[PDB]
Amino acid sequence: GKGKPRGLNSARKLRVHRRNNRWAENNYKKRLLGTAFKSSPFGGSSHAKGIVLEKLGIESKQPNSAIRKCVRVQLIKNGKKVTAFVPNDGCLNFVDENDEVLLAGFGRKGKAKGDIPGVRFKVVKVSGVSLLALWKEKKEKPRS
Amino acid sequence: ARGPKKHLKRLAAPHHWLLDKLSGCYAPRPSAGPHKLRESLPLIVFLRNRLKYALNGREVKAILMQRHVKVDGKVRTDTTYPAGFMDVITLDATNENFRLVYDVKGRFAVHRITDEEASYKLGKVKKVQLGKKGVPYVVTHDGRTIRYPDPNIKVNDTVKIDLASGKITDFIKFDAGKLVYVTGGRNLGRIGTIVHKERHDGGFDLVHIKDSLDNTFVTRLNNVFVIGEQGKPYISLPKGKGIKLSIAEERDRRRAQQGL
Amino acid sequence: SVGFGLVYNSVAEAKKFEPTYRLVRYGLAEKVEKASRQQRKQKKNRDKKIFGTGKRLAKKVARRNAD
Amino acid sequence: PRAPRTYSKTYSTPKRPYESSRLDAELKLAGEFGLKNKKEIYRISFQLSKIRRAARDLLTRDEKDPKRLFEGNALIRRLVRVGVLSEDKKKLDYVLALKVEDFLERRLQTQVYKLGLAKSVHHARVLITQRHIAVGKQIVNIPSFMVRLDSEKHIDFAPTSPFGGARPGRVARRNAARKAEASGE
Amino acid sequence: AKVHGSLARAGKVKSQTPKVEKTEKPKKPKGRAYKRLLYTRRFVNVTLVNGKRRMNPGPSVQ
RNA sequence: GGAUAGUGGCCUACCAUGGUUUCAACGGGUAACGGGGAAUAAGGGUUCGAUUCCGGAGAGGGAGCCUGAGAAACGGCUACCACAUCCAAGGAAGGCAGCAGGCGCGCAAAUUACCCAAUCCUAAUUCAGGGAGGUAGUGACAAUAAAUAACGAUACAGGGGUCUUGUAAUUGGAAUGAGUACAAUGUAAAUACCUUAACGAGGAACAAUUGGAGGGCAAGUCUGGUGCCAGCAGCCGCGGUAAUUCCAGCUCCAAUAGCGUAUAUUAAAGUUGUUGCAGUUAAAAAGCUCGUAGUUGAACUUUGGGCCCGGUUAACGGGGCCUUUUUACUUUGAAAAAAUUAGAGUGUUCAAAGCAGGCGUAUUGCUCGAAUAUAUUAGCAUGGAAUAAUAGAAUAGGACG
Ligand SMILES: NC[C@@H]1O[C@H](O[C@H]2[C@@H](O)[C@H](O[C@@H]3[C@@H](O)[C@H](N)C[C@H](N)[C@H]3O[C@H]3O[C@H](CO)[C@@H](O)[C@H](O)[C@H]3N)O[C@@H]2CO)[C@H](N)[C@@H](O)[C@@H]1O
Ligand SMILES: NC[C@@H]1O[C@H](O[C@H]2[C@@H](O)[C@H](O[C@@H]3[C@@H](O)[C@H](N)C[C@H](N)[C@H]3O[C@H]3O[C@H](CO)[C@@H](O)[C@H](O)[C@H]3N)O[C@@H]2CO)[C@H](N)[C@@H](O)[C@@H]1O
Ligand SMILES: [Mg+2]
Ligand SMILES: [Mg+2]
Ligand SMILES: [Mg+2]
Ligand SMILES: [Mg+2]
Ligand SMILES: [Mg+2]
Ligand SMILES: [Mg+2]
Ligand SMILES: [Mg+2]
Ligand SMILES: [Mg+2]
Ligand SMILES: [Mg+2]
Ligand SMILES: [Mg+2]
Ligand SMILES: [Mg+2]
Ligand SMILES: [Mg+2]
Ligand SMILES: [Mg+2]
Ligand SMILES: [Mg+2]
Ligand SMILES: [Mg+2]
Ligand SMILES: [Mg+2]
Ligand SMILES: [Mg+2]
Ligand SMILES: [Mg+2]
Ligand SMILES: [Mg+2]
Ligand SMILES: [Mg+2]
Ligand SMILES: [Mg+2]
Ligand SMILES: [Mg+2]
Ligand SMILES: [Mg+2]
Ligand SMILES: [Mg+2]
Ligand SMILES: [Mg+2]
Ligand SMILES: [Mg+2]
Ligand SMILES: [Mg+2]
Ligand SMILES: [Mg+2]
Ligand SMILES: [Mg+2]
Ligand SMILES: [Mg+2]
Ligand SMILES: [Mg+2]
Ligand SMILES: [Mg+2]
Ligand SMILES: [Mg+2]
Ligand SMILES: [Mg+2]
Ligand SMILES: [Mg+2]
Ligand SMILES: [Mg+2]
Ligand SMILES: [Mg+2]
Ligand SMILES: [Mg+2]
Ligand SMILES: [Mg+2]
Ligand SMILES: [Mg+2]
Ligand SMILES: [Mg+2]
Ligand SMILES: [Mg+2]
Ligand SMILES: [Mg+2]
Ligand SMILES: [Mg+2]
Ligand SMILES: [Mg+2]
Ligand SMILES: [Mg+2]
Ligand SMILES: [Mg+2]
Ligand SMILES: [Mg+2]
Repeated sequence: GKGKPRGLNSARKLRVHRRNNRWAENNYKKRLLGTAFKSSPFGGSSHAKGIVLEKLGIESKQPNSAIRKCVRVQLIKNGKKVTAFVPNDGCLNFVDENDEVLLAGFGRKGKAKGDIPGVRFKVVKVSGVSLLALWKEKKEKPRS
Repeated sequence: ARGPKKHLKRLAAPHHWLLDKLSGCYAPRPSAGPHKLRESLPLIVFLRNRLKYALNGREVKAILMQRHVKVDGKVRTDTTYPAGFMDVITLDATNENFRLVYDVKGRFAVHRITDEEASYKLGKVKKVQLGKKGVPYVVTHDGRTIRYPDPNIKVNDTVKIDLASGKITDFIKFDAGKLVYVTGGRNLGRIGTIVHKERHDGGFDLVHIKDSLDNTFVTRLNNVFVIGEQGKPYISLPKGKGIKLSIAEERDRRRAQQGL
Repeated sequence: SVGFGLVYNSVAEAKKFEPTYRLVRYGLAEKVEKASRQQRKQKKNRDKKIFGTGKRLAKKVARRNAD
Repeated sequence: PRAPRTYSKTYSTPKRPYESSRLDAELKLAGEFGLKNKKEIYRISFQLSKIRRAARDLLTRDEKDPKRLFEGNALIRRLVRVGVLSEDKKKLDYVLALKVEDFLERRLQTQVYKLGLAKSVHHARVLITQRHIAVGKQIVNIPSFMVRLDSEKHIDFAPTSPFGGARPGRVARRNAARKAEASGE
Repeated sequence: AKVHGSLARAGKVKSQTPKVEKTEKPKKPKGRAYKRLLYTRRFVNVTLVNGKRRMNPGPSVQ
């Protein structure tokens, strides 16, 4: 029983068979395949600067109804086009076409969050100030 | 890496210098000596860090360049000069002398010997061979080569050595129950006598030891230095006389003489 | 307070063994005048470019009429 | 390539942050000691845990073990010397029972209140951090100063300030000088 | 999902709510002195009971 | 044989056909310099290490070389390729992964400062030189310490005549550094720290913040705004007219000179399972049998008896007698860098640290320190002979004198 070798000489059959089944673990897979460095819009980094293409309102999922006010962004280091959500209230007015905004994840391990389908990123800064200091009125966005 | 390395980094220095972590990135890097800079005392360490006579780097030179210090009978100009085991270090204007001998923790101890006993030194004969013309020769731990020696002397003896001249005043052979100072190792700095020498063909003979308090322990033959006849060294050992008192035993003796 | 002090066996022996930055604030010596390290450094780099007295050189300058 | 100057963090923060009860017990300890932030409660429970864990793996060693001898008795002797472990509770078993209020009790703040000199823990601190509670000759303004057992009797007001010695404060010495032109010329 | 909706109303609720000023009020103690007031109001005082030890009720029921 | 400083297919000549591999060669990837170490803190582990120390490699890419004890050197030369500077058009010069500093890159990182005083190195050498190094600027990386108030008075509520807290914004004198600054102190010279004249406290200033208040999860059935809109919401969910959830006011919780967010990683995770998973039906026993590798494989060979010597709190431990007398493993040790981890000691005012210090007669002084233990693989020496392997006389080519 136990289905696995306990023999005193069996170290390699053990050491291997685990190294084999570790591949079933999602977190381990991603590390070996280099998933982030390849398949991710960010390089595997925590943030990306990009530039806004078009302001995008997005319908929500069930059972919710509202327009979510996102943007299309083209990452500078990358060129990969990505859609990011603009949070709080009426901050879409703070970003415009071709505004050069800084992005971050949603904290979801790459998944999309909440009633917003297919948006994995959020705006952090605009023009290099912040979403707070604008929405909280503390600072103000400069001119181009 | 392209040649000789002219620097030493602090934290890379020998531990038995007892340098402090901060105060610089570098140690003195002892000069090319009679002794291996691994196990050796640069003059600056002795004068400045032990005798506390010199406060500076520039100050140690002002002493030597004032012609003050000698070592093993001869004046030593070199700041980093590597005074090793069984050395002399006479300072006339201070009237003192010091024979370098190890602690029971294993560091070079600051040990004053009188205007005599700084006459002679002991050294361990590392090899004895035939030189040119047939002339036999012998050389000590510190690289003294002495010519036309006693046919009894073999490797792993010691030799009593006059300084102002040289040569050989008697000697001590290596056999059961001789006095021995431990040159380096886990047991470095200890003193004892020979319980047995475990022979090993092709390197690393074990030497069994017993001290004045009847403790047993072993080290390498290469680190076994004969210091004389059992219970009677040929030089003056410091306090504890290399007895290796246990850490527990230490605490008492510190809180013993500590009171009123 | 805590500090250090030295009692010398001559004044001429403190005229010798003593670090010279004290000898100014002690009055026994004079603060030396030198341009800042780089200005001191640069002039040395300028001069090694000339191999000689530098005398025949600056004349050959005026041999061809200045620079 | 400077020698690598070392350091450490003095506290360990709790796993489950929001526990409804523990929050209260800490708040009390903040008041019934007179502590600034919850970190000064954390600092001690971390100290205690390493103290405990030290004794934890020490009692695992069958007795007459030099490690249980030399080290275990080097703890007690330090632990009593500050007044935490009572003059004799001394054992490796009685440090494991030693709780968090015992260290906190020995703080210079929680002493300066204890015998005279303060009559508040908030007056205590304010006194400590401002100059004069000094122990012996040296002023020590640290509210955490950790009074040792026999250092106790040497703690009184400091050789300076209105409480222990020369001159009064310049709050009042300014009051006496503003009647100098009022009641004088 | 369906990616083109109205952008017309954004900052709507926020900008149609009336501004309310924050009252000028006594500055609260900092440091240990704030942690002093918390000691009392939770116990040594016993503002509220029924075993709830209510920290912040709407001004009770009656 | 030649070549080297020298061994060696290092190269050449002749000769043979060898050498490695499922115990994983060879090949590919590495967002790979190796190590000391770091994060995590039942145990067993998982993850990381460009980076203070050691070793290695390189100086745009390659190769070649001169000098030399030492270089296949680059702040040396020669060539090529790729850059790139001056030019009078003939020519000439260059290598910041040294210190600064510029452009570029991006989420991502500081002054074209001072100095040889310290640590040290170099030289013909106490003197000179050192962007090694040190100082200072920038510096919320990280770590330590831990101000933002303290005590009465009076006026009402309240606990056995009267304390002792709760509340007034009605007063009362107290205190202190944050600043500010003679000085001296520090220092190479300043800078700041420490010590200190004169100055420095009434709420408005010497005004703490960041997140959150349905559950998880600690704190609003309060008011106003909005009306499945604007928005919140890690997840469950909130909002479609009386919103515990959005925007705010009020209050309240939480941690607090710091709190939040993104990303990675660890714990939780016995959801990688050696410890320690699960597999009839939730994910999952090959259709069936053979079988190489691999892993695994019954028992039996000195058992028992009798005395002795010296050990440590009759239980037990160690060393010898008598009775017909090759490994794997396990202990002890040696040889193990310093940092780092653990840890002894010590009043840096506490502490993080540091490895100093401590007593004195303080008028030519005494003096204890700088302990201790650690990755358990390999190697070396050693005691142990259970366990599991291995050899031994079968056509005797056996042992013995
Ligand atoms: N500015 C830093 C660097 O300077 C370099 O330029 C320098 C080099 O081209 C050349 O430097 C030579 C060097 O080639 C040679 N192999 C060594 C020599 N010592 C250097 O010489 C230099 O230093 C001496 C003082 O020693 C000074 O007279 C002068 O600054 C210069 N001739 O002289 C230039 C300075 O005058 C390059 N432009 C570049 O790598 C970088 O800009
Ligand atoms: N720091 C001093 C010591 O250095 C040691 O360094 C190691 C190596 O330097 C040394 O390696 C060997 C040595 O085994 C042997 N008996 C002598 C030999 N010359 C050394 O090797 C030397 O030459 C080789 C080949 O050129 C180089 O690759 C190597 O870097 C160099 N050290 O052996 C040491 C132990 O393996 C250790 N790090 C340590 O004991 C200690 O730190
Ligand atoms: Mg859903
Ligand atoms: Mg999309
Ligand atoms: Mg900008
Ligand atoms: Mg931006
Ligand atoms: Mg940015
Ligand atoms: Mg040197
Ligand atoms: Mg070596
Ligand atoms: Mg040959
Ligand atoms: Mg050869
Ligand atoms: Mg072939
Ligand atoms: Mg690489
Ligand atoms: Mg790595
Ligand atoms: Mg590395
Ligand atoms: Mg851990
Ligand atoms: Mg663990
Ligand atoms: Mg676990
Ligand atoms: Mg890299
Ligand atoms: Mg890396
Ligand atoms: Mg290196
Ligand atoms: Mg380059
Ligand atoms: Mg020559
Ligand atoms: Mg090189
Ligand atoms: Mg070079
Ligand atoms: Mg080169
Ligand atoms: Mg260069
Ligand atoms: Mg021309
Ligand atoms: Mg640079
Ligand atoms: Mg940029
Ligand atoms: Mg940064
Ligand atoms: Mg960084
Ligand atoms: Mg210097
Ligand atoms: Mg100099
Ligand atoms: Mg001269
Ligand atoms: Mg920071
Ligand atoms: Mg303030
Ligand atoms: Mg100050
Ligand atoms: Mg909120
Ligand atoms: Mg709750
Ligand atoms: Mg409402
Ligand atoms: Mg909520
Ligand atoms: Mg609200
Ligand atoms: Mg696990
Ligand atoms: Mg096991
Ligand atoms: Mg499972
Ligand atoms: Mg199934
Ligand atoms: Mg199949
Ligand atoms: Mg430590
Ligand atoms: Mg068996």
